[PDB]
Amino acid sequence: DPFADPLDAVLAELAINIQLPPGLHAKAVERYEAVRRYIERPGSPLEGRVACFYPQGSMAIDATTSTRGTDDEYDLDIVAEIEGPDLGPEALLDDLEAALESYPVSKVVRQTRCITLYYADGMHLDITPSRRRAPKEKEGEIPHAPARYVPMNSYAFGKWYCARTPTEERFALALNRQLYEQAGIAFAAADVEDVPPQTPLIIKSVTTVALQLIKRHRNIAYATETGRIPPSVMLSCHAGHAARPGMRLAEMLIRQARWTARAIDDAAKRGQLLVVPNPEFPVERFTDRWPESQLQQTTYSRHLHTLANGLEAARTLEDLQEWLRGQFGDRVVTRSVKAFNQ
Ligand SMILES: Nc1nc2c(ncn2[C@@H]2O[C@H](COP(=O)(O)OP(=O)(O)OP(=O)(O)O)[C@@H](O)[C@H]2O)c(=O)[nH]1
Ligand SMILES: [Mg+2]
Repeated sequence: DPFADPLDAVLAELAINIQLPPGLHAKAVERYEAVRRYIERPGSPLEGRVACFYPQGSMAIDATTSTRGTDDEYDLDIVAEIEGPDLGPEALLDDLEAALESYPVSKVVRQTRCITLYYADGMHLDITPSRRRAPKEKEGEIPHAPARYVPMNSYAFGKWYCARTPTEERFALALNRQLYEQAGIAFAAADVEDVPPQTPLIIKSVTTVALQLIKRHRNIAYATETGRIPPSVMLSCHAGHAARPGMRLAEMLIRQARWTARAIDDAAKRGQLLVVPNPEFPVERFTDRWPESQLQQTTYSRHLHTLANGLEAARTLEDLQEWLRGQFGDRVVTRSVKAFNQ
């Protein structure tokens, strides 16, 4: 039972408290499908020009957390694959921004590579337009606007990650029952095969839960950083590489922290920067924007060693709760320790 051991159990409670809550989780797909419907409407510049709409990033791998700087807002990443004449990356973003004009949300913000839709309830959407470039699903490019195209295959990365993280029945059933119970909902499933469709699995894998805690640790250590932060797709890639069936949560969290820290250390030893290719599309590097310098990567490695070393000292819990507050956030740790008390 993932709640039997005290350290594994408090980490599980922490992970439950950073998930996309069930009520919002149940709205996410319809939300982005409504965006697609809007940009496909008559008069839109992108009328007839949308090939497909798909989640990328955390939503593609059931890894969504509260967004950096907050405990109660969430960002979802959606790709709009666009067809027709290619007149450059800036014009592609221009078309997407124009198609999203007057969309009834709190605010629409044009970013360097995407258009952001901020929603009143705190679950936001980043819409990245893409151009398909090759037959493989879904090998192509995204705009950066000098303006340039950037190769990517986030679709195949998501599928690759999911293949490495098959649902772990005992773990998933236990953590989902608690996630839903905290939200006032009866999650009633004896087996992962016949979960009631009204209460689907949100949590599926110890590997992903550890990855969510890695991202939370990152979000706390860089909560107010306005510069570049360690990228989640690099962390998600390493989590996929580190995936091991049947591992306990603390053990896996230590393993993933040391995976990234040691990879950084080995590059730094050579005066080189961390390099992490897309397993499904090796010309794409998940390290193309980060790290920019030795200081950046070695700073993050030091944070990761501190996390791994403290969790390992705990395996070998009132002093631990204070240390956890510094690593994962005061309020979320307080809420989790309360649940573990009962
Ligand atoms: N190659 C590359 N892709 C990126 C980079 N940043 C974002 N992406 C792509 O955009 C997707 C969404 O980015 P993120 O929001 O940072 O990833 P995430 O897994 O959703 O992480 P969280 O939002 O922190 O939960 C990623 O899965 C990547 O496909 C980057 O620096 N390099
Ligand atoms: Mg994201």
